[PDB]
Amino acid sequence: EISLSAEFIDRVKASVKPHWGKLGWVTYKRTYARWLPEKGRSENWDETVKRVVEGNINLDPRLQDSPSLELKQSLTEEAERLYKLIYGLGATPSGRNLWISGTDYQRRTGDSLNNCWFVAIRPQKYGDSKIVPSYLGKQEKAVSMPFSFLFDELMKGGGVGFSVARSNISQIPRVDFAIDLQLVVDETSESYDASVKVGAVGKNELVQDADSIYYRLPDTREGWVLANALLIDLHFAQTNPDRKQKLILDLSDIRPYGAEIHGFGGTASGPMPLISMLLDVNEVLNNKAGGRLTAVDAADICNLIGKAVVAGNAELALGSNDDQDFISMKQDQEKLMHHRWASNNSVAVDSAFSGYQPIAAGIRENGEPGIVNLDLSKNYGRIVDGYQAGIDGDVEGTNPCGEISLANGEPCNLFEVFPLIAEEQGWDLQEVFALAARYAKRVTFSPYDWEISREIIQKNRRIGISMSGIQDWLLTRLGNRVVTGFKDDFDPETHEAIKVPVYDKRAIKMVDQLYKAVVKADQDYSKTLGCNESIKHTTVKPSGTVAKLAGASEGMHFHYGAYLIQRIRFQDSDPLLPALKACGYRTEADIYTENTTCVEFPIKAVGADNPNFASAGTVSIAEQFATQAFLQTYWSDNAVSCTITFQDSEGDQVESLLRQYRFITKSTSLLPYFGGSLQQAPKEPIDKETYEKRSQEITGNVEEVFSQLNSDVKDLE
Repeated sequence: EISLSAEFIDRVKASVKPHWGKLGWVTYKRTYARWLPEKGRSENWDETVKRVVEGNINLDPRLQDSPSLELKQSLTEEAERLYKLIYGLGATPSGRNLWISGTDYQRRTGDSLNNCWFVAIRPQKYGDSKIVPSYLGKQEKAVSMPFSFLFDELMKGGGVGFSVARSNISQIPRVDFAIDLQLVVDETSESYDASVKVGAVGKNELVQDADSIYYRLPDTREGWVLANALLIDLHFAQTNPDRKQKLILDLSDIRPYGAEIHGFGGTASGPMPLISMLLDVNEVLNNKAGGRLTAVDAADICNLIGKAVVAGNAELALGSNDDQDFISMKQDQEKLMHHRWASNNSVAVDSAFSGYQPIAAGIRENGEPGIVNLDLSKNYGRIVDGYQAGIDGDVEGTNPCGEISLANGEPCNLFEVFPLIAEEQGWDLQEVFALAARYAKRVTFSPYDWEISREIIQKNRRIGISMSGIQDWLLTRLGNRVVTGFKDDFDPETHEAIKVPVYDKRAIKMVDQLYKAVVKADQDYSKTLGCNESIKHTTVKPSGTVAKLAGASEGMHFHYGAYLIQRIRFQDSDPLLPALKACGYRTEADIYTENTTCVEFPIKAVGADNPNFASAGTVSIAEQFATQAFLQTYWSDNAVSCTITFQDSEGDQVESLLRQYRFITKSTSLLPYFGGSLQQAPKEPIDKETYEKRSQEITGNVEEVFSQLNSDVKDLE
């Protein structure tokens, strides 16, 4: 087993200073630092990175076949470089990886290293997977399969994109039987009352007869999935020969709310959310008994499921562009508040499509729907590499953030690099992206629970090396924004006069070399391992949380402002508050949430004093489209995630721009530049003078003060 020595760590810590953003360390402490029962304290940065790096390196498949002494030392040195890179924050894996990589939970939980997936909502076989209904054969198709997949990955903390295109919904058979459902929660359970409140009946009130179908739920994630799978499959004759229409699900064993759970810092929700979900999911199905399920019904069930996972504390529905019922489903206020908020909805289009008029109207109202061009996604890598028939022919959708082109049951597999920071930390970018590629490649050899995922991954070995802090990197290195201006031109088909962007040709070369570096890295590593080369390699994700660790601009997004006071909200009991107060940070009771404290962090954006500096509120919608297009053309062979924000005075341009880029954009997400005016803004803009004054008030090092207090005060955490 490859590992890093204490001697090496201390050396890195001695020469490498983590490039924390003004909110970085704090964000790390309350987000990725796991609790150490042995030591009675949460992890320190160096420790987290150690287990993350070790957890990834030990995935290399060669280490499974009597690894040679040379092999193990080479991997050890690669791990040491990896540790130095991540520790310095010049690059990092996904937030999920930072939280679970190298942990006991990870090693005992399949799919634990991937945070997003895609699945088509059409009857499918469960195949030889960890979860398989008892009443189902392996190769036997079931209506519940896609829902079970989504339910499972969602409970494992991931996000799931799914397709309810008309083509899939039509594959779902007529709802043959309206099922009578009773949810039992024994009077003895510590969740009895609470459950009765949501519709469950005591063991006494239970009305049973010999013909009823009965299932005792094991107090496990699988128990939850199988119970919803049973409920669904009983509505269809194909998976219910006995025509039994009496189901009794017993959730007396489900652990109560607050109960300790494996794989999360949080606790259990109790069976209550599961009860409601099963009851509501049954209604949607019963309400169509003898009829047919629509995309709205299919999406509602997925939404109800997502809602049950969120519980009392992550989806993307992709449908047909002509399905008006689906497109309008989230506008129903009552149902939006009850569960349709669970997913963000988009429609599938192709380059031939031009019906953007109604789509634009929707977008100008609520920012929905989003768009996914399956045509371009299946026939293109980077747009510059031109049309390539079926290069990604198995693509059927994308993940919730929409940066990865995905096939049915396929997961996202990301790694984020911050070009500006890596360079400032003395790294050669070409080498950074190569380490990135290999990290991702290894994740593809981790344990996966679903057969369909194993197969597709074996064939694709897809990786998604993301580039973040893009605006900081370009403004600094170029002195201006990738889009230097616009020149006149005409639409390639309609000859319509339009404004095309002029890109800084310097940017093309720098991103192109990095792309080729990831491809070379993947080609060589694929040879060494003897597996398939990654079908795709790059993308852009606006990973907010991780970008905060390093204080980098998120994905390709622009900064909210040059100089700002950023407010971070903490529970009044949070261990970090005394340390922050001791360091000079200004605090105030939060007016939007009870028992919460706001802490003010003065922040200066890179290039704040550059006349080419652009704040998100001032960047034209036309320029945002051009910027996304640039990255999709010369960098990402997957997609480009970014929220294009516009002022109402720009709404007249939404339909026009969507049409203009119909031959380049794989997916689009627009949102009316809201804001209005918040009395206690999470991001308040200030002038340079105010920023300097405020930052001078902070003369204490929170990381050091926290450790000191933690030491002098017992049970601070």
